[PDB]
Amino acid sequence: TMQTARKSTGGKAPHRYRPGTVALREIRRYQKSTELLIRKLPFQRLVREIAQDFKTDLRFQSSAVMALQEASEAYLVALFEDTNLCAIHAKRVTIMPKDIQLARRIRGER
Amino acid sequence: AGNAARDNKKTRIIPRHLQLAVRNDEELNKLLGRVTIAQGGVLPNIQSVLLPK
Repeated sequence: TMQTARKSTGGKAPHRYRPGTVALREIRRYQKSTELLIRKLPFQRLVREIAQDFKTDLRFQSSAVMALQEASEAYLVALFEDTNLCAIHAKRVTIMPKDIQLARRIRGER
Repeated sequence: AGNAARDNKKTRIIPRHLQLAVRNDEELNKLLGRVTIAQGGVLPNIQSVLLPK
C-alpha cells in the first residue's frame, strides 16, 4: 500500500424432442410388433362398400375380412418400403406421391 | 422357428417366429417370396440415411 513509485502489478487477483426422434422410435415400436394397424370396423365397412358395387346382398365371414386386412396391410407396408427407397434415391427423406407412382410403375402395376 | 422361439424366450411358436425364421434364411425367403404370413410383421430395418447424427 505504501508503493508510490513503480507499484507491484502482481499480488492482485416444457420439453420437446427434436423432429425425427419420436418417428424413429415409433418405427422401432411397430417393426417389433405385428398387430394390425388399420382399425377393424372402418376397414370392414369399406370392404362392404366395395363389394356392393360388385354383387348385391352379400355376407362376409369374419375370417374373410381379417384375411383381406392381412393382405392389404402387408401390401401397403411393402409398398412404403419401396416408396422410402425411391425417396432416398432422389436425395430426399420425405416420401411423395411421385415415389409411390414410380414404385408401382417399376412393379408393372399400371 | 424353434431357434427364434428360444431367442424370444417363449415355449410355443407364434407366427412371428415363423416370419423371423423364414426371412432370416436366404433360401427359404426366395422359396416363400410371394407369400405373406398372417400376423408375421416385418424385419426390423432402418436405412442408413434415416439414422440420426
